[PDB]
Amino acid sequence: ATTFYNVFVKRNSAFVATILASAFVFDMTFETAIDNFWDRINAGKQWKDIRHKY
Amino acid sequence: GKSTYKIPDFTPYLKKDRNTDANRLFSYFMIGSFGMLSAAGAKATVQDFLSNMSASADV
Amino acid sequence: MALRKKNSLLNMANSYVLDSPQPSNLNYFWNFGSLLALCLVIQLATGITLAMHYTSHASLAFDSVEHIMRDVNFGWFIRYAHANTASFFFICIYAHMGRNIYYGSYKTPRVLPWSIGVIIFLLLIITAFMGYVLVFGQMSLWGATVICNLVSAIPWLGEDIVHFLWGGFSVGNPTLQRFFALHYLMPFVLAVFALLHLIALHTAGSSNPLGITSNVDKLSMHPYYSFKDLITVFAFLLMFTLFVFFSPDKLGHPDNYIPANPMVTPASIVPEWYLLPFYAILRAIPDKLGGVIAMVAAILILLILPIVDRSIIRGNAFKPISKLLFGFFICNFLLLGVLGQVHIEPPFIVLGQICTIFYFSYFLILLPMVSTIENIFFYIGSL
Amino acid sequence: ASITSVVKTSELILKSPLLSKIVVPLAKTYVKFSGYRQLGFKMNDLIIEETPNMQLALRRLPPTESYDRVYRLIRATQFSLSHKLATGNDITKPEEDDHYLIPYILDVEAEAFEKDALDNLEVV
Amino acid sequence: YVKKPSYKIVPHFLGFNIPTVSKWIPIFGIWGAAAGIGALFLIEGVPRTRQDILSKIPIIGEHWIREIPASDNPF
Amino acid sequence: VSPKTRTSNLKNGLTIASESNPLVQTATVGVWIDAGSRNENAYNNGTAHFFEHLAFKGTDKRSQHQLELDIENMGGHLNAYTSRESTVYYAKSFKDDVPKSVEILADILQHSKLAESAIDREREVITRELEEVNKQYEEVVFDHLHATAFMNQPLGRTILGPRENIQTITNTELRKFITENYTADRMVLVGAGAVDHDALVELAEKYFSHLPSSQSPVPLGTPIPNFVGSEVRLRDDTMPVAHIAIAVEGVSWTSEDYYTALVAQAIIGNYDRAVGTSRHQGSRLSNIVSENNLANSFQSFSTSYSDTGLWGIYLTSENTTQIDDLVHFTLKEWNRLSTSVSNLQVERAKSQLKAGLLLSLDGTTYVAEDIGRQLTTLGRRVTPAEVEAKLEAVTEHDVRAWAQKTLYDKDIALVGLGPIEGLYDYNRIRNDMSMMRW
Ligand code: HEM
Ligand code: HEM
Ligand SMILES: CCCCCCCCCCCCO[C@@H]1O[C@H](CO)[C@@H](O[C@H]2O[C@H](CO)[C@@H](O)[C@H](O)[C@H]2O)[C@H](O)[C@H]1O
Ligand SMILES: CCCCCCCCCCCCO[C@@H]1O[C@H](CO)[C@@H](O[C@H]2O[C@H](CO)[C@@H](O)[C@H](O)[C@H]2O)[C@H](O)[C@H]1O
Ligand SMILES: CCCCCCCCCCC1=C(C)C(=O)C(OC)=C(OC)C1=O
Repeated sequence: ATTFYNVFVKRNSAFVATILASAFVFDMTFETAIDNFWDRINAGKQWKDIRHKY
Repeated sequence: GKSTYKIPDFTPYLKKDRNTDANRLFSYFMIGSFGMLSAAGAKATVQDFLSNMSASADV
Repeated sequence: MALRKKNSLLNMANSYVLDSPQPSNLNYFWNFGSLLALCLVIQLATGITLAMHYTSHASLAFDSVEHIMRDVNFGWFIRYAHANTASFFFICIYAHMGRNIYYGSYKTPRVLPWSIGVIIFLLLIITAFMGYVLVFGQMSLWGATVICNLVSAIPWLGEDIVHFLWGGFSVGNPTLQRFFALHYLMPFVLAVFALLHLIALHTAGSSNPLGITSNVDKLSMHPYYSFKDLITVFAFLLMFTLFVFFSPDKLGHPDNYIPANPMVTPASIVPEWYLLPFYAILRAIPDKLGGVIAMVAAILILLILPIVDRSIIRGNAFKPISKLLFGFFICNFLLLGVLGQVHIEPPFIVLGQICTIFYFSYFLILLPMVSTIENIFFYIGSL
Repeated sequence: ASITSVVKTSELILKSPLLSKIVVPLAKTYVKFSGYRQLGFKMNDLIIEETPNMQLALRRLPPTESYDRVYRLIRATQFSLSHKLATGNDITKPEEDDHYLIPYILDVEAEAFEKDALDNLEVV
Repeated sequence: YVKKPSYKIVPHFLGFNIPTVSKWIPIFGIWGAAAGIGALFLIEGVPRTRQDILSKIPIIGEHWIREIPASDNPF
Repeated sequence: VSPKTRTSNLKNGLTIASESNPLVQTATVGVWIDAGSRNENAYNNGTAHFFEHLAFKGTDKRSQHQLELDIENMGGHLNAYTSRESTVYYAKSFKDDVPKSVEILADILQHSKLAESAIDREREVITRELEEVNKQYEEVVFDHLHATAFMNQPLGRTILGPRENIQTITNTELRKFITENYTADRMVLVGAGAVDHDALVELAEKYFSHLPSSQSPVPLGTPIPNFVGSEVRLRDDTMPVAHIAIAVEGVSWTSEDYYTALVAQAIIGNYDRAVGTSRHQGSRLSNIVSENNLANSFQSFSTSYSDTGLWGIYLTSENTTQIDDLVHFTLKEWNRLSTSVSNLQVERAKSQLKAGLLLSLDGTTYVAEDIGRQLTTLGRRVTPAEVEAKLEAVTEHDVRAWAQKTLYDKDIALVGLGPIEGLYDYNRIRNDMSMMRW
């Protein structure tokens, strides 16, 4: 907790760097997660689901 | 009521672990998460919005 | 207490235009600031009016400008007023900047109004560039093409940025419609920065031609400078009248009366006269990216005048050598302007390079040397 | 540039016989052509004052010197706005062009520059 | 007996000296990283960024290698 | 090189510590006790200070008047003070009047009457003291500062105690307090000036030999305080000067960071517009404050207790529209202890302190106070050679590391008194404890 604070939080330069890197990771992972979820709730309905017929 | 050295009761609000790094770190985790979603939200907003200026489908 | 002082809104106006304490000895070169405000007001009134009759779509743009000239009541006036005032705006802005450089207006404590001023000048260039494209004649199109292609020189992302700016793969309808929207906006941004540089100035007040403090002897802005500003307003309106009514096309290019044709390239693609010195500086550097950097640097180098001027005295009124160097710098800037519109031919190629070196060496070598030596001459000379 | 710098460099030149022989006549002509004396100024009246150091030096002027400087500034401002030159006794004669301010600013700057040096001292 | 205090003046410029600046060198480093991460993140959507930078990162880089099937592409 | 501090014990556990100075003709003998207000609970808070009054109110032998006369006849004076962790009773006299003074001190400590009539008389005197400290603004500020920093803890209590207790303190509870606390293993007999150690040890064996020993003798200076970031505002628009104290939790006497905290404190230092030299001081904060007229004075402090401390600054200012600037610039100078300090500031502060810790001891009372303080807090007198070594060991890395765990982004205790309208709310003050640029 001290260690974590000292490395990532104490210096604002490090805090902002950590926040931005997390935002990058979140953005990429959230994209992928929503894509999969959206495809499961709308299964068999989307073009990608019928495309194989044509 | 009269003496100003008798501090009012703050026991309903005081945390026991108020001076610990864990205590501070928690609040910075909240601030940091909020900054993280604001950064990710701003990035998405800017990217999607400015893309209007790239060649439209008809071009 | 007087209402003009008591009421906070009135008091802001009062502090700028009525009770504002001014030096008692401003000469006629202090009148370009109000002429620039006049140009800005004319451009807003005429520009908003043209926008009521102009169509930004590339199929209709050029014809909407002909409709303005031919069918709209006083459309010819509004159009020529707008077109000529764009040139007058640059004459006034060069005069205003020249005044500022000669009288040391960039020195402490006026670094901030000067630095904001440099940005106002860049905004004016962008505003005027975009407005010129809107006609969609041959110079409009080909000028947009070559100027926007300079962005391709930005390494790695340059080509991508150009396609992004154009909204396509060449200058066309998407580019014209975006330039209309930005051309409408940019003058409002410019007016905000014009206001910011004045507010920044108000902490020191105006400088004056002697370069000394005026805190000893102040005059109200009104009525003294109000009525002095009227003289130059009427002088300006006479010049405006001679162009707009008697010679409305003298400052323009005939090719801009030919509709844009992506196939046919005009004989010579030159910028509007007021951009010509910067174009000469760009041509001087053989490298594409080099040339763009030089062209931008030629404007941004104004930001270092507060540093490179080493003088203990503000302004050139009493500095004979600085006055001679200023004379050469100004004439060189006009030569660069002329060389911006000659053909890329001998011997103008080398001359353009020499003039470009002189332009930069003023800031980097000559002014620091001359200002140092004059410091020593004032001290030894008056012992 | 600081008055200190200007004064030091000038003293290097005035020391060198060769240098003074060639610089002093130039400097005197420069000053004559400069023409500030024709508005009744002294050289020191022209030094930029909107600086902390110069505001401090001006506050340290003796009252008499201070009142006379104010008058020269006002009188020069009147000649400027009228587009006239001084005549007669209003012209600054070379013997009246005294460096009344230089000693005060050199003291102000001496302290300011010593303070900067001592802010960077390293115990050995 | 000590006759004089023992000190020197360190070189300085605009109120900066080397001892002080050296303490901030690492901070400039992290701010540079923050600016780098931020910049790259802002242009992550730009196709050239993906093609030239992001897709080349080992393991992770396949996130940015995405093809539209020719059957689904009007252009 | 100062003469050696000699130290002996008696059988009961009373320490005798002496430092002779054959250049002076006076001597300060006294008793330093490792006990004070902090040893009270909430019900008898004020007892220790109450006793200090009664100590001079008559003993089993000498009455109040006889006591007065005995001291008058000695020629010197007696003095006493009670703090939170320490009680002192000393007697300044002539060289050869030392046996009288030891005897009087032994009498007032061991054999005091505490007569109900005198309890009742002082009960009014002390009640009047409650309404006259009000004038001593520095003390008002520091008492509120302890109250809030150590909210509802023993260190947070005042020395005087509440009005309610003053009305209910009995001779029984007074006797109980001094019987529990004034024990031989908690006491040090100190002599400085023209005292012989061997003479003083004999006088201790004569007068303080029948002192109670405590059941569980802990070492001298043996104590958990939980600092509360908090603020007290005592706005008074009618006062012309604002008094402000800001403190973080500091270091105890025996902390490993004790010297590091003193060096840090010396980097900020003190300032007083009334002193001629203060406009020229090397401290950055001093320069900012003097150039801008932000304050009449500031005083950095690093107060230690047995198990905690407060480290901070006390400011006074008439510039009531720039209190914000004053506080802003002060906390930005603290920030620099974490971000910017180098060998330049650290070595300068060490130089200043190496002398300062020795300079302070310039009279017999100061020497005795130093022996007494060190013996009751550390269990030994630390020699100047050891102190010089501990200071020399403090590096720039030590100061930065200390400030980063103690100051940087930490909660403060803040007290404002007087025209403090311009003192911003807690958050804006506490936000100055870090720099966003770092
Ligand atoms: C739309 C453009 C502008 C407008 C309307 C404008 C207007 C004004 C006005 C009214 C003043 C006060 C009166 C005067 O000295 O003339 C002024 C002063 C000034 N302007 Fe501008 N200005 C403009 C552009 C610029 C530019 C481009 C610069 C610098 C590159 C600049 C730098 C200054 C400076 C330094 C002053 C103070 C000069 C002094 O009094 O000593 N301005 N401006
Ligand atoms: C600083 C202010 C301005 C400058 C320097 C400026 C400059 C220009 C220029 C150089 C042109 C080319 C003129 C031609 O040759 O026909 C133009 C056209 C135009 N401007 Fe502006 N302009 C300004 C403000 C505005 C504003 C506020 C509007 C509001 C919409 C506007 C609307 C137009 C329109 C619609 C055209 C095209 C019609 C035409 O060519 O006349 N302008 N402008
Ligand atoms: C200072 C800021 C830096 C410059 C800002 C950069 C401006 C433009 C950046 C990218 C804009 C286009 O970037 C592109 O964005 C769109 C979303 O917006 C993404 O497109 C993705 O989502 C959209 C809808 O959200 C879907 O229709 C699409 O099928 C999917 O691929 C692309 O994957 C990305 O390549
Ligand atoms: C030039 C266009 C005309 C419109 C005026 C521009 C609008 C924006 C102006 C407001 C910006 C704030 O501008 C600021 O206002 C206050 C009061 O108004 C001025 O304050 C000044 O005047 C008032 C009385 O007149 C005095 O109390 C004060 O001592 C003096 O400094 C500032 O000198 C000016 O910098
Ligand atoms: C929209 C922002 C435009 C800013 C300019 C509007 C003000 C009109 C010019 C008036 C003026 C000002 C303020 C001024 O300060 C000044 O004194 C140096 C002048 O005359 C010599 C002026 O003419």
